[PDB]
Amino acid sequence: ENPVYEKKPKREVKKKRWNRPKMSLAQKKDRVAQKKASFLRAQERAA
RNA sequence: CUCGGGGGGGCCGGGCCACCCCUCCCACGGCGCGACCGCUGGGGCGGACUGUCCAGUGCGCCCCGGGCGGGUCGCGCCGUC
Repeated sequence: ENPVYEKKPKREVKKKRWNRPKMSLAQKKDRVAQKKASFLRAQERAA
């Protein structure tokens, strides 16, 4: 009788982000620097 | 002027270049200033994350400021047989 499809009406939604974005080169570079400082810092404490 | 023959100066008008002042535009090059794009320390807020010391790194919006680069445009000045 009526096979047509009435598309569900789109609604504007609050812009929300549900997953992390890629870490930047600077952040990835700093993290290595922080990790290296932490490793030696621990080694000095042990001694 | 020289022996009718021979050698010369010419005839008055216009505009142009050299002389002296300014003066319009264009092109090229240089110096100085401004507007817009436009390469890239701070401050405020929001957030996401990182580090086996509380410290640190991006991202978003906005407000600055520096180094000082170029591109477009607008000027002022200087140079050009």
